Amino acid sequence: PDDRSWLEHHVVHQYWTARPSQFPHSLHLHSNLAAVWDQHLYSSDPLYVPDDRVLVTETQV
Amino acid sequence: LWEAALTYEASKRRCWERVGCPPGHREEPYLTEAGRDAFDKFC
Amino acid sequence: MASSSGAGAAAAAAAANLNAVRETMDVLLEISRILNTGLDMETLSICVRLCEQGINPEALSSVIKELRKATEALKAAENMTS
Amino acid sequence: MASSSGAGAAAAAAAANLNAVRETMDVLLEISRILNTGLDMETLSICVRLCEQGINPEALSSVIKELRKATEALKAAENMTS
Amino acid sequence: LAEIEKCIINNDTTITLAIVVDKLAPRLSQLKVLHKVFSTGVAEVPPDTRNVVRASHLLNTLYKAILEYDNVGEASEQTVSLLFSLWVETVRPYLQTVDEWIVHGHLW
Amino acid sequence: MATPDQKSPNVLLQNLCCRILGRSEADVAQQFQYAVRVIGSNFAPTVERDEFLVAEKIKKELIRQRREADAALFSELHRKLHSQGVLKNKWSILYLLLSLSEDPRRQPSKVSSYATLFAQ
Amino acid sequence: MATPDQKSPNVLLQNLCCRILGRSEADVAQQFQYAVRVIGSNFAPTVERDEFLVAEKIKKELIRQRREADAALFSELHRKLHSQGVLKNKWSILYLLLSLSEDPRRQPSKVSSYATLFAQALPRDAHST
Amino acid sequence: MATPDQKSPNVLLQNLCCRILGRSEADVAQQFQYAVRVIGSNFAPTVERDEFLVAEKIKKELIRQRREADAALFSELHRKLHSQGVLKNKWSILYLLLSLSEDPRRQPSKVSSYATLFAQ
Amino acid sequence: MIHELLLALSGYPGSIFTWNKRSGLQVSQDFPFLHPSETSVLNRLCRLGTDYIRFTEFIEQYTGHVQQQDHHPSQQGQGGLHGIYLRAFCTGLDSVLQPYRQALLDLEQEFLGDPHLSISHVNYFLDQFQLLFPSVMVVVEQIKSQKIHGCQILETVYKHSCGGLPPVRSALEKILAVCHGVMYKQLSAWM
Amino acid sequence: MIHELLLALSGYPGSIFTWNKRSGLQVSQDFPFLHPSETSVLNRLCRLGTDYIRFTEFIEQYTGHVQQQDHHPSQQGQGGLHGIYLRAFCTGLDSVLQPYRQALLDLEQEFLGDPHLSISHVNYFLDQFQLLFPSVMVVVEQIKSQKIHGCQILETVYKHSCGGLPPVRSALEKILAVCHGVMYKQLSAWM
Repeated sequence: PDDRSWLEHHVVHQYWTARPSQFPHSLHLHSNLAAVWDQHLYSSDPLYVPDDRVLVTETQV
Repeated sequence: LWEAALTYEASKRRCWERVGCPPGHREEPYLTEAGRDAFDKFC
Repeated sequence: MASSSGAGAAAAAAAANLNAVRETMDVLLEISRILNTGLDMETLSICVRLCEQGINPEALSSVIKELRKATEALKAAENMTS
Repeated sequence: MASSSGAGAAAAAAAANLNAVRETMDVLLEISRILNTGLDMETLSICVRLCEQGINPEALSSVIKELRKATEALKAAENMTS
Repeated sequence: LAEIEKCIINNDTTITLAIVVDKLAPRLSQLKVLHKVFSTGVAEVPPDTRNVVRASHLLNTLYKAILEYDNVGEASEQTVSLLFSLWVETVRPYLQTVDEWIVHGHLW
Repeated sequence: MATPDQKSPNVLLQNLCCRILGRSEADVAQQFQYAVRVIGSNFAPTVERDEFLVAEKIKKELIRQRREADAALFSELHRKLHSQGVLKNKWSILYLLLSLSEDPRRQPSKVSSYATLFAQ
Repeated sequence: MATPDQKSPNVLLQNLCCRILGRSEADVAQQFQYAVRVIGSNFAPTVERDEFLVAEKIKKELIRQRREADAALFSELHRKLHSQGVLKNKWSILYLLLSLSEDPRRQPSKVSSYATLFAQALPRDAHST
Repeated sequence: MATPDQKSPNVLLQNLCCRILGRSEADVAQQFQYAVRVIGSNFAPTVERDEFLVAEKIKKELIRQRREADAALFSELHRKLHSQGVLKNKWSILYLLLSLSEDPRRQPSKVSSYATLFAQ
Repeated sequence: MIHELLLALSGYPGSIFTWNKRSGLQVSQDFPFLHPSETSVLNRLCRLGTDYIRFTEFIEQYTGHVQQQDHHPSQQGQGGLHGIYLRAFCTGLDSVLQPYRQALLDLEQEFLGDPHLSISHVNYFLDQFQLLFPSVMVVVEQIKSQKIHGCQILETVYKHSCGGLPPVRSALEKILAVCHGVMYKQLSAWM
Repeated sequence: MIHELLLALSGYPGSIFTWNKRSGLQVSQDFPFLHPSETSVLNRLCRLGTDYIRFTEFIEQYTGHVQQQDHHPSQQGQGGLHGIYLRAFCTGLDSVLQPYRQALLDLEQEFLGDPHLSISHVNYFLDQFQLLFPSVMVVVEQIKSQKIHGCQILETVYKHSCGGLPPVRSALEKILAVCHGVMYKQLSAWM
């Protein structure tokens, strides 16, 4: 499974599987627009409960 | 040496999930499509 | 397994630096072309390395002008002898 | 006229949210009064935040009961020792 | 779609969703027109209609759609081609039945 | 992901201890620890995770306590809250409120001062 | 696979001469010697390491050539260059490029007058180099 | 005939903890300790030790979730499993499967982030 | 954010750019990552984006809907956009928006290329369309309000085609050329 | 897997694509390395493979066995598919799978040329056979179920030859031509 896991990490992440593939993305404002929007929303409404969002890749999408 | 290195080509693939180095990172297909060696590993 | 991640990232950083240098050199070449400087890629790269190597900008400019005059004189001599 | 659409909509949304929070707190207070829950506006807001964060109502009720019993015992002890 | 997937697989160039949408815009428009035409020709046909009646309604819908797309002009050229091919194919069984009746004198 | 500047669970638990005890957070440290322990304790699943079922249970409890007017008020407030859609966890809040409902006729069992004896 | 490293002035000058003259170093020995002699005693303490002056000079030259659009493009290129942290002596690079720049108008085939102005630049000599 | 090295239940449990957490076994040490504590604890007998009774209970539970098609499918799968005869402890596996069933209709009472405090 | 901005300009409203049926496309709220002057400039561009969105809505209204087979096709042109002239008008509008779509895609690609580009670069690049689109939107709204039908629509377009804006003049020339192609097809059939 | 998939389509079931006497060739289970949409595509391909496997089973059942010289050849026709028409039917089925085999070989060559190819290319390339095979399989299953015997099977094929699928029509024409060649040989002997 170790070689298979290494391939699975390198053959494109299981995000297409219901298993959450966390992928590294740039925190730049233009690149972290989802994260920046999450930060602004988190900052703006004290009644705002953050919904669970699945991060998907643009290529995957 | 800088000029020999200058003659290096790099991938035009960019993404809007990456901004600090948009030189591509090879999405690397998966579901069959990674080829015979990956299929053998899967088997 | 730990150690391999650093060398790969370093290599990627070096490649990105090379691509950035290439892009910068392309921009410089375009600037020269708009300015009609007449420098080629190899000559431009050599000049870039020389300036990066610490050549005095007044000295570098004078040397470049003298070298260009010498190259033009040599090309004129080659065309006159041909 | 172009520039105003973002801030004006943001302000209207904030005002609507404030009015909605006030209405929700009033409804919650009325429900608590009918149920004789004893919650105040500040306590109601704190409880709402806790519920929004996912606390189990059975767990929350057991925790509240234990905290209330400890608070009542501490007030009774302070009145008995004085 | 396969050509787009191949270009994605090569991964050499940044392909964005907007780029794909723009590439598919003519095909997406053709798909929308086809969807509307199909809905009118088939989906709008009541289920209990006789197969003959369903076919006749479809044929009349095809004729009217053909007129509409011919009036739509050059912008429908791909759609007009699609409709003409569709008409030829749909008449193929009908034209075959007509041919059999004319040649053999027997309506099969 | 709209995460309201929710002061940390520790601050909320400390504030709750201070509020319940009528002592400062520093004076409610044992009560704050108790609250943290209780919240950290594994609790059985709540009796009702259905907003409407919790509202109905609260109404039934109020009727059993001969608070029929309070039962109707609870049912109406629950209907209004459900239509309002302001609460994100209606089932949890409704279950909590039902569990916290008190019969005014049943004399609150005053936690004997004696509980303080074992703290020393 | 070349990593940037400081190479002796002789190697750079040899390669430069070879590419400029398009001949072997043996065929440019006299020119190489002359250039070496001139270059070998030339340090610029008087040059002000300020990109802004070079950019302004480039803009003025482009305007003189009726190339305001090209001046804007050059400004954008300079902005991009500043965005990249590859070059450290940008003032030197800009000065070299401007000095080696040849006017396409000199578009046309000549340039109207050369009334050099006192405008110029700074002398930096004020510092104890 | 060297029956594939089915690592002893302790090693299997460690691998399971690592797999469930998505961390290496070394990174799941607190979770591994919790698992070891649970496994060493005396567990009550399963509610049903009859393969057919357990299967019927599973079917009834699926029907209770308004999954009547799923209840029929469960009964059919149970019949097929009984006929296959591959499992030695049908009652235990059936009880486990019944215990692991989740109602899709019951809105998940989102486990407050506070539960993570005790995981360490 | 730039990708989100282009998506809003591409007709996908988001949390930053809200679409209002009455107001059109609008910035939904003040974002913490924008200076209020930057928010004002962005909304100023959002005015053009709103006009584009309204144009796209009109395009859907006049080309995206099936022509009702009302027995009298001449009256179909009045209430609903219908008629060969209506189809040509919608086609011309889509053709004129195609260059805008292309410019938006090029802008998206360029912004993906350089993370140091700002919204001011887009505002510069898109200003030509920020001037072009309002006049065509006014013309389309006038066409809708006057219920121009058949070749009488062509006459109105001709009157509008005589505008003074050279880019608007060229666009109206393209539209008029398409309408004249349709007219010439009808004339060919007649002759 | 693509080679494994073709082998399953070539009649070699594997761990992913299991052959079931009742279900035919089927994907054994959902695998974690495929998107559920990819799982659906795989299931469609396994449906095609199942149809191919069932066709191969029928081919073996009526052609794969040496003809037993049972003295009464007429009675062979009842229980087992038998008869010169039955042999012709099996031969036609094998000939129709021959073009399918050729297409599968071309797919194999393409996959050998490019290891990065995905299932979508195969699904595009194989869609013609994904449409062809179900209809021929239905026709063969109908022939088997109705116990069409002798030249009366030919009449059913003619009825089936009246199908609407041009490729199915052509395939049934080829099979009918082979059977008619045999029929004509018998008729020549008689005449």
